[PDB]
Parts: sequence; C-alpha cells; structure tokens
Amino acid sequence: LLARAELALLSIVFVAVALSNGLVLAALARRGRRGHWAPIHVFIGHLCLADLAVALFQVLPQLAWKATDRFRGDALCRAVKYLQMVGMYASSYMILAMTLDRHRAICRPNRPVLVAWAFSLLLSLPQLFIFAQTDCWACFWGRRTYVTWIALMVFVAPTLGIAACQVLIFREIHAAAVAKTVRMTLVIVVVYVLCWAPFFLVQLWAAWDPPFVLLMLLASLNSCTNPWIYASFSSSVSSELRARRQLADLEDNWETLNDNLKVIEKADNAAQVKDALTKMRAAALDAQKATPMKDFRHGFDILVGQIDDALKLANEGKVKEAQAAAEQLKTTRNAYIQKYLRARSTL
Amino acid sequence: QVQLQESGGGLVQPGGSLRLSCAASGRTISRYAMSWFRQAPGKEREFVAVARRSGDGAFYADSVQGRFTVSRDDAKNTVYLQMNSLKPEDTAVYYCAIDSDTFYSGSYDYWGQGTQVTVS
Amino acid sequence: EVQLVESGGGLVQPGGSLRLSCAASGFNVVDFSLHWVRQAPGKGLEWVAYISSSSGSTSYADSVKGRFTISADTSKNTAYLQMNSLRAEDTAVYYCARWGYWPGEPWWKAFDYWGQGTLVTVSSASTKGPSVFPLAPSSKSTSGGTAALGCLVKDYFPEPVTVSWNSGALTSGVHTFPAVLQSSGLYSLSSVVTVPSSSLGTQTYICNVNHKPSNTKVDKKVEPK
Amino acid sequence: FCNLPVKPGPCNGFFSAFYYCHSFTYGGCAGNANRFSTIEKCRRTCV
Amino acid sequence: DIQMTQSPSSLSASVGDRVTITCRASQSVSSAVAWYQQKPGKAPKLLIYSASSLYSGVPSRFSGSRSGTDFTLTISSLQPEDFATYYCQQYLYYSLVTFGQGTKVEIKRTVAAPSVFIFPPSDEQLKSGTASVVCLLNNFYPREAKVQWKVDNALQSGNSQESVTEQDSKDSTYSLSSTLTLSKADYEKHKVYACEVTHQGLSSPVTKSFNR
Repeated sequence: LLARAELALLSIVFVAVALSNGLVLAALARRGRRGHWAPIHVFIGHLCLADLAVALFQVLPQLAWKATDRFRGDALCRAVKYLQMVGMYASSYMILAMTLDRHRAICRPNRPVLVAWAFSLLLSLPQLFIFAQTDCWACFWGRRTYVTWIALMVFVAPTLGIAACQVLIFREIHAAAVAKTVRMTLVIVVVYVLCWAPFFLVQLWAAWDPPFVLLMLLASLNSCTNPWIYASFSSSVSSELRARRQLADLEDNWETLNDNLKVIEKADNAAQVKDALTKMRAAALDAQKATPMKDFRHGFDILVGQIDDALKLANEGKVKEAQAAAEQLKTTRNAYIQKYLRARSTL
Repeated sequence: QVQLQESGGGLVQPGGSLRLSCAASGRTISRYAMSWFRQAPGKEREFVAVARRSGDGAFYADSVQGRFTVSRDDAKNTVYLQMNSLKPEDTAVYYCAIDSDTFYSGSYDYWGQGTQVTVS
Repeated sequence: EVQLVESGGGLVQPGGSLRLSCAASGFNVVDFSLHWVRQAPGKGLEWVAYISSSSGSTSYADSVKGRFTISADTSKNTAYLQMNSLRAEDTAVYYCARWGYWPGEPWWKAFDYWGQGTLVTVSSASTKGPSVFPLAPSSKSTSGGTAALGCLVKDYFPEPVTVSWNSGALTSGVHTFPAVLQSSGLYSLSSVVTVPSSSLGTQTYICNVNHKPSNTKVDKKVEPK
Repeated sequence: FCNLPVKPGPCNGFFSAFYYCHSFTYGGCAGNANRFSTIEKCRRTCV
Repeated sequence: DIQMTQSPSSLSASVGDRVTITCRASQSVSSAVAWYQQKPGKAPKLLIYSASSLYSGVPSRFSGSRSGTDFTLTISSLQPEDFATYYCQQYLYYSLVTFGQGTKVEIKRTVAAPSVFIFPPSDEQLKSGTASVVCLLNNFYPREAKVQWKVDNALQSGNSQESVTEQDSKDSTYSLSSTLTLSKADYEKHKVYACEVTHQGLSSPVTKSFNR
C-alpha cells in the first residue's frame, strides 16, 4: 500500500508539473497570435520546457521503477540519467538566463536560452558513461567527485552567480515593468533555492562522509511552482489561462521648473521673472544631466533656450513677453518631459 | 588670563625622537596660531615653529625645518612638537606662545612656562 | 587665430566720455557675445557688461547702469564700451571676453579668451615730476652690521617711474616698492638697498629716479648721518 | 539479509554504500537491508 | 543674484605639494562654475569649465570637482609656474556673472625675521614742507609683518601708508615699507620717532627709533 501511495504522489507531481507548464506554453502560443515575440516570453517558455523535461524524465523513471522493482529497459538506462541531469541543469540555467535578460532590460537595448540549453546538455554528457548496468550503477573515489561537480554546476555556482547578477540588477535599478519582472525572477530563484538546498546538502554530506524520495518530491515541486509564479506575474498569460535615482533627480528638477513657471505666470515685474528663470536655468541644466540622451538633452536645449528668451525679454523690461516665452516651456515640457516620465513605467 | 601648560621630557641621546606638548586653558585655539620657541642657555629666544588655524599649514625655522614637526588637536586645545634627529646643539628651554592676531602678524601675548630639553 | 585686442584707454578726467574699443579676430562678434570685465588695481574681477551683437540686447551691472553703454559693429567686427560720468572709483584695467551661445560646448567654455587688459585712469591730477629725498641712515640705524640706504620719490603723476641705484651698478638687496596713491592724487614710492656698514662702506650712493611723462631725471646723494 | 539483492534507489542520487563486500551508489531510497554506510561494517557483518 | 565665496584667500605650499581651493555658490546652481588663473599684469586664463572639465591646453595636474553648491580646484603636484592668483565664477547666464574674491598660492618657506630700519626725512624734503619718516623691513619670509608708527610714544593712525613687494625671485622673501607723512610744523612739534615691528618669527616686538 505504501508503494501505491508513493505511486500516487509521483503521479500527482507529474500531473501538476506537466499540466501547469503545458498550460503556460499554450497561453504563450495563443499570445503568439498577436506577434508577441516579447523577450520574456521565450525565456519563460523554455523554462517551462525545462520543467517539462524534468517532469518527463525525473518522475516517470521514478514511477516506472516504483512499479515492479527497477527501471526496466542499457542505452535507455543511461539515457534517462543524461536527460534527467539535462533538466537538473536547465532548472537553474533558465533562471540565470532570465536574470541576465532582466539586467539587460535596464542596460543597452534566442541566444541566451540556447546558451542555457547547451550548458544543460553538455554538462550532462558524463551521465552517458557514469551510469550503466538489473539496473544502472554510478560505480566510480567518485562520490565526492561527481557529487561536488553536480552540486556546484547545478545549485551553488549558479545560485551565487544569479545572486551577483541580481545585485547588479538592483545596482542598475537603484542608480516599473522591469522591476516587476525582476521580482518575479527573484521569487523563482528563492523557490528554486528552497526546494533544492537539502538535496545537494545531503548529497555532499554523503559524498565526503558516508528517505531521499521526500527530497526528490520537494525538489520536483519547484518545476510546478515556477510556472504559477510566472502566471501570477505576467498579465498576458494570466488572461489567456482564464535609473531610479536619476529619475528622482529628474522629478525634482521638473518640479522645480514647474514651481518656477508658477512664479513666472503670477509675477508682477521683471525681477521676479529673472529670478524664477535663473532657478529654471539651474534646474533645467541639472535635469539635462540626469538620465531617464540625444533627444532628451535636445528637448532640454529647447527648454533652456526658451528660458533664455524669457530672460532677454525680462531684462529689457518686457515682462509680459517674458511670461509668454516662459509659457512656451509648458509646450516643450509636454512634448518631451512627459515622454521621459514614461520611462518610470519601465524602471 | 589664558594659561599655557607645557611638558617635554628630560635627558635624551642624539637620536630618533622626543615629543613636547603644550595646552591652552581659558581660551580655545582653533582660531589662533600657536608657536614653539627655543632659548638656549646664554641666548635669546629663537623661533622654532608656528601652526596656524586650518589649511594654512605650519612653518619651521631653518634649524628645525625638515626635522621637527608641529601638530594641533583642537579638541584638547593641544599643540605637539615632534623632534627627530636631536643634536646636543638643541639643548634649550622650549616655549609655546599664542598668536592673538587671526591674520598671523605674530602678536604673542601669552607664553606660560617652557620645558627643559637636554641632549647628551 | 582667436584674439581680443582692447584699446582706447588712458587718463581721463572725472567727467567720463571715454570710449574703449575691443577688436576681435578668429571668432566673429556675431558668433559670440562679448563681455567687459573690470579689475581695480589690487582688487579682484568684477563683471561690468555684455552685448549680443547679432541676436539680442545689452546688459549692464548695477554699478554702471545709467552710465555705461555697450555697442558693436558687425562689419568692423568690433565692440565698444562708452563710459560717461566716470569716477575715480572706475579707475581699473578692463578686459574684453568672449562667451558662446546656447546650446553646446561654446556656452560651457565661459570666457575662453580674455584678450589683454587696457588701463583706464580717472583722476583730476595733472602731470608732475617727482621730488627725490634720500633718507640717509642715522648713526644708530643698524650701524655695525649691514644697513639700508633709503630713498624717497614723492608727488609724481602718472606712475611709470623707474628707480635705480648707482646707475644700475647696485643690484645687491634692491627692494623698490610699488607706488602708492596719495590723498592729493599723486603717487609716492620708496626704494631701498642694503650695503655693508661702517659709513655704508665709506661710499656715497646715488638714487636715480626717472619719470617719463614729465621727462624728469633726478640723481640724489645718500651720505651717512 | 546479507543475502538480499540490490537495486539502486529509484531516486537519482549518489550516496556511497557497500553491499555483500563491494561498493556501490545508493539512490537514497527504496533499498533493502543489504546496504552499508562503511565497507568495514559490511565486511564485519557479512564476510 | 548668485554670489561666489572663497575661504582660502592665502595658500602657502612648496613645489610638489598637492593644493586645494574651494568655492561655494550661494544658490542651487548647476555645474556652471569656472576656475581661472591670473598672474600679475596679465589677463586671467581659463583652467576649469563645467566645474569639472579641464580646459584645452591646461596642464593635466589641475582638476575640478562639484558637490552640490561646493566646487573644488586641485593641483596634484604644485609647480613653480602655479604660484598665481585663482578665481571661481558663476556663469549661469550672461547677466548673472559673478566672481569670487580670489586666492593666491605663494611659496612655502622657512621663517626668518626681517631686518628693521628707520629713516628720518631729508633736509630737502623738510624745506619743501613735508616730513616722511620711513620704516623698512627687509627679507621676511612670510608676508604678514605688522608695522606700527609711534611719535613720542603716541600711536599713529591715518598718517601712514604701507607697500609690500612681491615674493623675491631668488630668496622667496618679502619686504615692507611704511611711510609716515607729517607737515613740516608737525615734524617740528615732536622729538622721538619710532617704528615697532611684529612678526611671527619675532619673540618680542622690534623697536627702531631716532631723534628729529
């Protein structure tokens, strides 16, 4: 009966993973009707594909082995191991690819998914000579050797690398659709680490100093948790299934420009106009320096030139003409500063 | 009104080091320069060094330039003279003095008491 | 070659009507706004006024508003500053400087070229030769070591005065002091050298003073007292 | 039980183990009594 | 509208020292601050614009810096050519140009008290109706020497005028001449003329004097 219970748990895990990832892939395919080859779609699609490979070659072998008393089948006997390890590498390499893409999204304006796939495939090639006939043994010391290799390549090294990349991501963010997608990738990383930490912890333990099925189950739960996190974050797939500091400086300088415009339009004489335009000049140069740069600084060139025209009119005693020249600043602001403010939805 | 305390050492050999110290009482010296003067037996007081307020640096006489250094800790109103490479010729009584002119004209109103420095 | 050449200075009365001319080369006055900046002797830099010869107005400092007028000629490629009701307070060296137009680097490189200074002197004092009064050392004026000679140049105008000792032969310890302006509007100057003691080396010394504007040359004797 | 055959653990894993004595790789799950954590323990028990 | 302020009006340093001058703008201005170097008798020359950018042709040892309204000029290693006057300016707009007070970099040297002399007026000058008594300080290494005129132990004020030379091209010392000007009758009114001199290299004021 306990064997049947283990069979039931494994079959349920297989169902959850295969169904969630197939549904996410179907939602992405349906979005494909709109030409939405968005960068995030291919990454999460191949992440779900990696979770599908995991489900098909981690749970199914386990199910077939729990039935009768071994994985009946030698070429396939080791091929299963190869594919399994392929999925084990991909389950973190796709997250690393996503974190790299989120880094890029706030940097200079597919290849990395194929890079992750190539790593997950090549780094599993030893499984085609480690395991061989009855059932397959990993004979050859070999325990700490391959255990350390697997624990580092699959879990520890990509965890620290992705941590460094996420620190770089906050580095560029700190210096908000991208922030939301960064948070999604962060939740994916956290779930991956929590699911897989005890697995390699005890593997290395046995490796240097000599009930695993519970850890296999908890680890495999990550490949069903990921797609639902993505569905929670991504509005398109959810529908189908049913910079910062520079921006703050820009906001401060634009608020200063607006307050100076308020001072100008209510001004009575040339002196207040000149003072407010002086503050306008300072604020506009400061904003022109900050990054949301060709059309940005060009728009601020126009703003400063209009401020200068208003200053020339004010110095000649033409207060009202200076006020009109300052009113042109509202037109320039609406033309350019609003577009630059729109960058806050990307952050 | 302003008092000056000052303490050096005793007999030292020609060699690496001897530090002398002095401190103001009744007046803060962050806004005044302070000077070290040297009076050998049978001689008049010679200038040794002056330390000024902030960023003005410090200046030294020909005899001690490159050999003695002067520092000031305003938190304790203290001036320090670090004497290196001492020679018997430097045996003298050393005095600190407060320049009451913030423009460094050298109007020394307070001297207090010096301390004996002997080099064997 | 980019350069600014100022001219038209000199001595005027406290009634003004003095016109200074700044010629430009390399950069045309059309491409750059032109500023006049004033520096009193012994004083710092003070902005006076500016003109945009091609695209705008002229602006003046509060210190000169109502008195100075800046104009320009884009065919002569020159600028002019006309000063009326000049005071002694306006006596200073005047500089003509460029400043580009927004946008771009030309605006950020403020005052890249200053040209040269032109001196404007405002005083009612008339041209006058100096009188020379050697100040011989006393029997107790540091006698026994090394002693200074002493010499006075008093009440001359204007102030390109050249002072030497022994027709230039005495170069040891020469300290000729910068001229100072008196309440009378004339200048006075002292000049000293140091010589060995014992009656100044038993030598009688000559203080030679030349004032070019009045063609004055005075050689006066220093003999110990 | 030294006479109970082997079948590595269906759970893909790389635990060290010994069996009646030779080393092998234990998956970590669904084994049987013929499994040792130390070759010396195996040899003392069975050989 | 915008005032520039400099604190280090006088900076004493030797060849090779790294020197720093600061300047504060009174308003929340942009990086529109410039640094110029001027030598006596010559027009100022641009060193720094955009408050951080080195003007073309300026030696690389100069460097500017901006922190809000505070701007800084540094020289990595002082050369003898760099002993000049330096100015900061705000150039936010053509009508808003304002300069600082200026700072002068002078050669750091030892301390040596100046030789002190007093000279009575000559007979010729007395016959012209004016008596100028002259006090001379030769070769004080700093330039902060103070001279006080006394006539029959009375303090003089308003009748005296001072002149200080530039740093000596060879000895890097300074000389000071102070002239006390009286009428002929005023000179005859008194007997004893004296000059009291105070400097940081002096342990006790120097008094020179003479009888009329």
